[PDB]
Amino acid sequence: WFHVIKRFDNPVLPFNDGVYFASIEKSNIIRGWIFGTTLDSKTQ
Amino acid sequence: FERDISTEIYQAGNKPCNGVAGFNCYFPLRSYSFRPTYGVGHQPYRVVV
Amino acid sequence: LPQGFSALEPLVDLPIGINITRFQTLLALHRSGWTAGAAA
Repeated sequence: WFHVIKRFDNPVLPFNDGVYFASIEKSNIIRGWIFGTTLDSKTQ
Repeated sequence: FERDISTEIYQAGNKPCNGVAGFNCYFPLRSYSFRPTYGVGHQPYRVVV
Repeated sequence: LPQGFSALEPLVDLPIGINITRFQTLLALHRSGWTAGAAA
């Protein structure tokens, strides 16, 4: 459970297997997600 | 079905390569030897999957 | 989280074909510093 309000929770978690993302969102605050091994120019 | 585009130097020992080759550090990328005067082993082939 | 049953139909099967070992979600902020509404 992550809550955003003055809370700014944007953590980085490893992707070992498939994930399930559920969002109780109003007015479409969330826009997307970022996936990558190291999040740099050395990888895609 | 995965492409490897990493240019990181392969490390075999405990000494960090620091982006260059050296002791226990080798360049993973190697060039082909495509020439028309050689045999089948040096003959390039167009492979489409 | 409410208790119930909801079917999850497939939407897009994108053949990415790359290695993925980490992820990080994105958020949109509102400027009035910055103010963010209630979300979970």
